[PDB]
Amino acid sequence: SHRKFERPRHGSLGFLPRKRCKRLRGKIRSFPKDDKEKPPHFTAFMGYKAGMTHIVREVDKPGSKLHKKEIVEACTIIECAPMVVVGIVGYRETPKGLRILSTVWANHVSDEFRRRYYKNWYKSEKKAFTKSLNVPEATKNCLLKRIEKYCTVLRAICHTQPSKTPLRMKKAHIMEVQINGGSMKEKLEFVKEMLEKNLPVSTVFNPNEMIDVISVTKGHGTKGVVSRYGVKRLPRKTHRGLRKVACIGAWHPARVQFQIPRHGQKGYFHRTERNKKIYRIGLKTDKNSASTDADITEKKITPMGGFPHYGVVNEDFLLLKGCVAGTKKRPITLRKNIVPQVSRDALAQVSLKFIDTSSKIGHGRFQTSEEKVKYYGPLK
Amino acid sequence: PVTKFITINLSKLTHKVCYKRKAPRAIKEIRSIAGKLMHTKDVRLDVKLNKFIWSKGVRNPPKRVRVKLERKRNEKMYTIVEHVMVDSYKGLVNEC
RNA sequence: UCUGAUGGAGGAUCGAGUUGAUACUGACGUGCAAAUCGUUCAUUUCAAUCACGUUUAGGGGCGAAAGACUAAUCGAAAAG
RNA sequence: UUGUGUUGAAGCGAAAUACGUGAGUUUUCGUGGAACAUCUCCCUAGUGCAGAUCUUGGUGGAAGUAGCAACUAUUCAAAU
RNA sequence: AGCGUACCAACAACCGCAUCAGGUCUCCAAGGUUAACAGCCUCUGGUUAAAUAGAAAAAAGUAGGUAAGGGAAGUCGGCAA
RNA sequence: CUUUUUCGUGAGCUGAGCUGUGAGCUAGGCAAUAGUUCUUUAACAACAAAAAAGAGCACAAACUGUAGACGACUUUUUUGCCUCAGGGUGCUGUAAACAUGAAAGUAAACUUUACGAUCUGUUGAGGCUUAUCCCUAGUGGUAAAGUGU
Repeated sequence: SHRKFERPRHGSLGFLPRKRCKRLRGKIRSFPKDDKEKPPHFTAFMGYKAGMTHIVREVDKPGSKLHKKEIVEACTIIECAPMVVVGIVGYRETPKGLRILSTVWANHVSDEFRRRYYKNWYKSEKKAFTKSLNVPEATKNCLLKRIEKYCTVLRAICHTQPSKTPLRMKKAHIMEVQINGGSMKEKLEFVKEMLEKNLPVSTVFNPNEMIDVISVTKGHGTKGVVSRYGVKRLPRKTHRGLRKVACIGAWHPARVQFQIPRHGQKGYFHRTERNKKIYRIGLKTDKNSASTDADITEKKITPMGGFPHYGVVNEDFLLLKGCVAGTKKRPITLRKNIVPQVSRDALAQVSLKFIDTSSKIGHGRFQTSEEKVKYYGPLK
Repeated sequence: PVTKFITINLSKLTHKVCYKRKAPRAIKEIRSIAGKLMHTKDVRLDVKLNKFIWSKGVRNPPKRVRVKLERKRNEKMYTIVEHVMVDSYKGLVNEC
């Protein structure tokens, strides 16, 4: 018979199967739709989760209970060392999907990039990419001309530089960033120009821009149904334990449906979360990257004592409003919005007054070690 | 055939262990560390070192122990591990 | 009559042990166990508890009475 | 009645250009090591099994699985 | 005079089909705290043994702890705590 | 097969000559035979032997913990990593020792000496701080080289 009381199902069937992700790196399922009118531009970037802090910003929402008051918001720090463009991939449309016409490479690739092709780089003689890079310039131009003639989707292969981060990993994460913009000719020229140089975050993203974040959630091994799906605990009197689903299906159909929550892997899931706003693109060069006009102190983004479980952010970074899936050190793919947003949140010009740099270990009271030593005075 | 003086931080080795297994775990880790460092399978711990590790009962072994490893010739190679009584542990690094 | 002591009665009280077994309708339920384990609970000067000896034997015994018990067998034991 | 056996009987394993419609019969090779038929006709019976939660014995998949969980706790060195 | 006199008495020597967490009568009874032969710790005596060990340590189970604000709204029932 | 020859393509040679190849022209003589059929052994692809010519990784191990029941997964293996130490950052809350130091008071000598919970100074001290915190070409170390192709 029917349920006595109706309540919505536990969890979303749109994130099935809740299995471990195939890879650690976040993978773009689909790039933003190409607009021919816009000039050629990159559409994605990769960084690493460093940690979280909180900022103070003045609200400019008329008719809101906050409005002219200053509020505190949590933010995520993603260290974004400049990416390196090393390749070009041409895609053409077929009834079977997108087909690679060819990928051409730059004249030189770094050992960091080459390490990604090796499971044991230390004991190998590192012969990868050693003789295919001497291809003639005429053949390169032939392949590029054929790409221009027959391809409709252009992607640039670019890789991270983990040596610029505190990561123990040395092999670079390499991905394809789709070039969206003008004609095929303009796209090819745009990528050819920076076929070998660094790609900083600032050329891909602007401040106060909404982006999507693609990453892999924090792993938790196999978890019970209570934690994995949020089902209600059975009463204390339950004979064979209470942390489970009581009825896993009616008599008929004489099977267990795939919609029934069960114990299994929780976390380490691929997730694409939309509409994270860039609050600040902090440059590596300037020493006041964490300073504001209302603070005028000289301090960088890294909290005193370092970012817990990550290290020190010594490179370009961006301050994302809110939270982002993954652990510290996790590679995080930043993607441009699939369609540009015209909402007031997306277009708002953020004016942040204070960026916290107190110790994230324990309850830090000071923003800088200099302030700490000044407050305490001389010791033994 | 060499002699080494090392400090072992037993706190981080017994950090995840039950109350009832802290001292035996410390002893097992000392044996494993000495074997790995000296590349010998025959590791003999001094009874005085055992006494020092167990001096505070099974609950809490010392956080750090300063120890002397010695390779001796009589498969053939083996190593003695001996306690080194020290007033303090600060500034004490690995020695050979 | 009232007050303070003294005194030490009671099928009096709490409570270990003993003797039991209220609840978790806990564990176990291919058990440690053909009735156990844990916590909780009842009981302790009396109709109290225990041992050995001795009496009562099957349409019989014995029963502060549940058709209870009478050698894992009881609305008629067990053996042939 | 009239036959086969140490120049290898019964039994058993695999078989056969074999016979029969079929129950079966008959042969070959191997093993075996001492008995065996009689279809010439007849007499006799404790005479024919897939089952009976059949009887006795042996053996499986389950399965290298459940499990080897009370009683706080072991460690170093030596001897045999 | 004759008979018994070893040993166990359960913790594996008894009865429970067993080297079974069960059952099975009696005597002796230290110190501290304390009302106390209670509980907890200790001296003499005994033991460090239990049908296994090592590692890892998630789900789930079982035996416990602790939980903001509310305080029986839970449940047949304040069962359990 | 020989003879007379014409037109198109490949090797080498200098738009061009020669050889070969395919088709053709004139003339000649030269073969088939297995007893009546038993699939008309005729295709494609592969393989083996013999001749002639051109032509590296992964696992394991140690480490890691962005992972984990076990597998699996993320890493590093000599500007790395592990280790200890120093520093940073925190947590706790002022260590041990000493003090004609204090201390409610007490007793014991011819004004000092003993007992004293506790308190004070040295002392924001001492202890701990990655094992899944941060920094350091700081110390010491970084091991046998096994398995598959």
